[PDB]
Amino acid sequence: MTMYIAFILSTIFVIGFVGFSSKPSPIYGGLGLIVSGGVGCGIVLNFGGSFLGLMVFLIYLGGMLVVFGYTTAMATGDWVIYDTGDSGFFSEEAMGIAALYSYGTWLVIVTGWSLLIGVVVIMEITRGN
Amino acid sequence: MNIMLTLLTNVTLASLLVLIAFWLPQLNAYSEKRLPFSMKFFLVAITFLLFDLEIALLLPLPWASQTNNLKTMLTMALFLLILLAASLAYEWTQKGLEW
Amino acid sequence: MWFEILPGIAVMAACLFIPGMATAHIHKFTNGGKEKRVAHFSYQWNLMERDRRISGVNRYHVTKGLENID
Amino acid sequence: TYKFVNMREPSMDMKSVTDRAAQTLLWTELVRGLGMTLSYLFREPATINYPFEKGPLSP
Amino acid sequence: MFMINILSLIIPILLAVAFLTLVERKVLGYMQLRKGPNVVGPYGLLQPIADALKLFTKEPLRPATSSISMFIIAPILALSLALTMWVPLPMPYPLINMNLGVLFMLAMSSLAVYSILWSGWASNSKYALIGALRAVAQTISYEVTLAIILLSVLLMNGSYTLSTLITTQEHIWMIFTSWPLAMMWFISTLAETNRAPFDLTAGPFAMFFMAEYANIIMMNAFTAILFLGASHDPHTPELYTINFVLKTLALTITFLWIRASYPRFRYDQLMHLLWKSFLPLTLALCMWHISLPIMTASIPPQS
Amino acid sequence: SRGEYVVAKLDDLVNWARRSSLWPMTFGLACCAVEMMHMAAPRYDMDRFGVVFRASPRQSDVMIVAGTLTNKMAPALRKVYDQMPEPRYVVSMGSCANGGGYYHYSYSVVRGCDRIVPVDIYVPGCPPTAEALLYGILQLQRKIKREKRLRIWYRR
Amino acid sequence: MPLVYMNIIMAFAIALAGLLMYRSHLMSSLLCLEGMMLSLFIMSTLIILNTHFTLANMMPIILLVFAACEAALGLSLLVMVSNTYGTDYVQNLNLLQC
Amino acid sequence: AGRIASFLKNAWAKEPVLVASFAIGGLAIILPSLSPYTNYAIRINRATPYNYPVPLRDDGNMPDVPSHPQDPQGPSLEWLKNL
Amino acid sequence: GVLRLVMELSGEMVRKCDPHIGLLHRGTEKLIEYKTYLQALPYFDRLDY
Ligand SMILES: CCCCCCCCCCCCCCCCC[C@@H](O)O[C@H](CO[C@H](O)CCCCCCCCCCCCCCC)COP(=O)(O)OCC[N+](C)(C)C
Ligand SMILES: CCCCCCCCCCCCCCCCC[C@@H](O)O[C@H](CO[C@H](O)CCCCCCCCCCCCCCC)COP(=O)(O)OCC[N+](C)(C)C
Ligand SMILES: CCCCCCCC/C=C\CCCCCCCC(=O)O[C@H](COC(=O)CCCCCCC/C=C/CCCCCCCC)COP(=O)(O)OCCN
Ligand SMILES: CCCCCCCC/C=C\CCCCCCCC(=O)O[C@H](COC(=O)CCCCCCC/C=C/CCCCCCCC)COP(=O)(O)OCCN
Ligand code: SF4
Repeated sequence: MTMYIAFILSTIFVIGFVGFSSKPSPIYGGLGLIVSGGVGCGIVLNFGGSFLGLMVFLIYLGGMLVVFGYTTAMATGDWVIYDTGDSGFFSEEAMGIAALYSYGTWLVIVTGWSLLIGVVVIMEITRGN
Repeated sequence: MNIMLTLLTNVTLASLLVLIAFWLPQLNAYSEKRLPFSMKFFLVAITFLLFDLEIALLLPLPWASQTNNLKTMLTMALFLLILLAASLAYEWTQKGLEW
Repeated sequence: MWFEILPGIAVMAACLFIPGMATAHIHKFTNGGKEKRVAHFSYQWNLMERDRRISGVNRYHVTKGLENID
Repeated sequence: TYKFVNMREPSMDMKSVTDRAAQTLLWTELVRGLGMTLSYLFREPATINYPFEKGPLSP
Repeated sequence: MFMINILSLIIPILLAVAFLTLVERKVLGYMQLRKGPNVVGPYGLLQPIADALKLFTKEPLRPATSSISMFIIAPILALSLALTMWVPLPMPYPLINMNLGVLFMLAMSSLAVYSILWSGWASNSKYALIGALRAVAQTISYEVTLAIILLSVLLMNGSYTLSTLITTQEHIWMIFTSWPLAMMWFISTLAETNRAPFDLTAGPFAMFFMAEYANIIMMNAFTAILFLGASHDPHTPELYTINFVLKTLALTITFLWIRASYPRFRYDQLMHLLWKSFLPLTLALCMWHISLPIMTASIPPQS
Repeated sequence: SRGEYVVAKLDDLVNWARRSSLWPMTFGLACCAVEMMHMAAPRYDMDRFGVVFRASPRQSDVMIVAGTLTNKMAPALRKVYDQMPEPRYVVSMGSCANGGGYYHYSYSVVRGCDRIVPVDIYVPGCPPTAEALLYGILQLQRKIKREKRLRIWYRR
Repeated sequence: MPLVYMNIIMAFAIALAGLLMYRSHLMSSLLCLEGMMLSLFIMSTLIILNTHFTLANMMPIILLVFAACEAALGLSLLVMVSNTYGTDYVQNLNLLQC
Repeated sequence: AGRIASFLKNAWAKEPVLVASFAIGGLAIILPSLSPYTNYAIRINRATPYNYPVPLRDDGNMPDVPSHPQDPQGPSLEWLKNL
Repeated sequence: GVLRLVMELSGEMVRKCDPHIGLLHRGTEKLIEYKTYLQALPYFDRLDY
């Protein structure tokens, strides 16, 4: 038992949150948030959420924090609550995520409409005049 | 475990080699002698973020092909791609892709 | 001539050869002369665990045949 | 006398339009330039082995 | 013996990228009716060694006003990501076997822009900042279509597992199934690494340089695995290794050829290229590759 | 003893490394730049000696002054020279750069580039042939081979 | 409710407090909001994976997408404010008052 | 009809990429509803056993339920083999 | 050759472009007046080289 690896990752997560919550030099706050996001991705991956952790690490880190840094640059106890059996010959997380197209028709519709409306809203706001 | 060790080895080797590169020529003695904020780049970044979100929506497709409800998933995936194309077309026709 | 570029390409080829061959050799060496067992999907992981518990030496690749069924 | 260098009229028949579309979509001229460079690689270079070989001169 | 495997993966990549610089000057020189380096070493073979020695001995020009932190962090991240990209790949067997290997590579490539951003910001110059912003915008723009093309291609594979690509291409290459996607993927890998016609932009410089060439070779390996699948025999993986390495070498020589053959784009021209020619075709082909396995009843097995 | 042997061998290694890869930046002021480019032509192929074509001033090892240096231009040349990493050399190419040349008695011409920067090699001619400039580069390589930095540091 | 959930809730509370402080730099406000949504993502993902509730594996993706869209909207608003005043300082938004 | 033909011929020139994109997208939308193999794909997805088939308690009133896997009763996969 | 180019840019577009010359002004025309015609001939080789 690696001295509660989940606990250590959680403390690193909280320390990073205190680090960028002081709000020093927004580029440094963004660096702290990047470290915190990496630690959270590590927590999720070590828990067993491979695809969701990879979604964090790809989408969040590489798109949203990258755009944040781009805009800034323009300016000036565990192991016990776990399961017992196996999953079959597949991962339940992947099946539940893929059920979005067979079960979550309503969710897909509303999310796509929201994304299109967001594109339109960004255009209208950034017109200026 | 193995992935952690591999990442640690990569980081350690990179750090060691960069530091020796930065310190080997530091031992010998030598002389030792704005505003614009272009709006188009921000629009490019925001468009990238939105398209990345829609791609993230498109990512579970390889597993969605085994659902026994093939018609519904095909309709929903085509709907998502059609709205992606519609977003691209709207930003094209509103002079949002010009320089 | 153009074949004077070949020595550098050959050096590159050997350098790129090393990783795959080394990995395959290490996999055969550390897995009892066979391919490393792959475990996705959590069922063949259970197969590997049962093999390890059956071997008696705490190694999954030590295969127990029909001779061990008495 | 004088010549025209860029005074051509592209043909607007269906076959010519399809040929130009195929050129646009399949990058034929880019491949042709690649072939020119590839062919030009397989010919002897003009380099001399200075200082063991010297450039020609005159009295 | 895992550390031995890690080292035998890392060191040969650096040697390969060290000798890739010598092969680039030779191929270009011979395409220009001249020779490459053929004096330092029997056939320029010591040229890479000489360059490395000179670079590690030359004075580093620290700006004396820049932020040292990001200045030192950027090459570390660049080289670490460049070396990490190699681990997932199966040649035929991966050092680390990942279920979502392709997704992992996509995430690493997404991170790769932070080195550019931090180097541009810490340079303490407005013009360098403009160049860094321009490069970052180009990189994210092209990684969009990289991701879309990659998922469209994987729709015929059945999963994100990289080893399954060998099984998928057991009888026929993926190049014949979808060549237009391969064309756009190759051009996008050109644009990702800032290679001509998209090259619009001592120690740390050496580190950054090594990272770029390692990324080039890794892109070539990923492309060769994805689109030109070699046959793998379980009782003799050396054949697969040889075929894969030969295909990667051919693709890298193809980048050098393309560099020697063409002029370069303008920035607005490459943005227009992507956003108005690659993205619509990529979306149409993504729809087509979603529909095709259902139409032909050829859905891949794994789920 | 071994103390001088090790520093001598390391000095030879460093000199070989430094002279086997010379990265020049060229001030193409005037028609001597034409012969400079002809030395990069396929016939002479400066690249085959390890001398790259048009290196950046930030990672350049030797400055080649090829053309007339005017009074209006001298501050920029000095500024570029100052921004070079320490192991740097200067090659003066052509009569104009060597001593002012055919414009020596002019009100707007610097009478030799050595009024502004120190010079290691003087290449004579108007213009020197690309082969003459190659000879000058090889002479600079031999001069770099001749130097001894670790020996001096050891005997001091 | 074990200690990992408490740590993530503490991270959320710290991010909320940092948002509500406003030393300056509205960009830091957006950063605090994104830290809050990241904490929400992590803790909801842990809850969903622990209980083997298969069908909510969708929900973290939806949350991430919507929150990133909100982030883009906030970034656009910040850019407009900065173009109006030349800086993203909080105290420059004092034209409207109670 | 002439206007549409003229528009298509004018779009095929100076805009081939958009014409190809729209053609491919429209074909991808339309063809799946006309192909007869989509039902084959659905049936193949039906025949992939991910779960254990739990047996039923026999009460003498299930002639359609086989008692052994080799029994002729039950669904067949000869059609899949012939494919 | 060598050129100093001072320009005003609005975003990507070039608003104004003002070239600064004289970095290779050797005073050839004044030097020619102190030579004979044959002596002044070689300056024209160096004019447009
Ligand atoms: C009734 C009033 C209609 C007019 C008012 C409309 C109000 C706004 C429009 C949004 C409402 C649209 C209704 C869709 C509800 C989703 C559920 C329904 O469609 O059934 C689904 C069937 O899916 C349909 O194919 C969805 C087709 C509709 C989507 C295509 C176009 C959507 C456009 C709607 C507006 C969005 C923006 C505008 C775009 C132009 C379920 O599939 P099924 O397999 O049985 O069950 C799944 C559960 N399993 C897995 C256990 C079996
Ligand atoms: C694995 C650990 C690495 C640690 C760091 C070391 C880096 C790698 C070591 C390899 C370096 C390669 C050295 C080889 C240089 C010899 C080149 C030889 O061909 O040059 C000849 C010999 O020149 C010199 O005499 C050779 C000096 C090299 C030094 C000798 C051995 C040094 C090894 C000491 C290593 C200890 C390192 C300890 C600190 C890390 C003459 O050529 P040159 O005159 O140019 O060109 C004339 C052109 N012509 C012929 C056409 C007319
Ligand atoms: C019934 C079944 C039908 C199924 C559908 C299949 C139909 C497919 C038919 C068409 C597909 C072709 C698409 C392939 C990619 C097309 C992209 C394209 O055409 O864009 C070009 C641009 O493309 C380029 O020029 C990129 C070249 C950049 C230089 C790089 C050199 C590349 C050449 C070397 C060959 C590359 C080899 C690729 C294969 C790699 C193998 C892994 C348009 O630009 P413009 O000419 O300026 O016009 C638009 C403005 N009016
Ligand atoms: C019904 C299917 C829907 C889904 C498929 C589409 C998937 C992806 C395609 C959509 C991407 C977004 C499209 C954006 C549209 C932009 C329109 C536009 O503004 O373009 C015009 C130019 O192009 C136009 O004229 C507008 C569209 C022209 C018509 C395009 C084709 C229309 C239909 C052709 C195919 C019909 C069906 C195919 C049958 C073929 C037989 C098999 C302006 O271009 P500029 O950048 O300003 O350059 C001009 C300066 N030189
Ligand atoms: S040195 Fe001679 S050849 Fe060179 S620019 Fe001056 S006059 Fe011309």
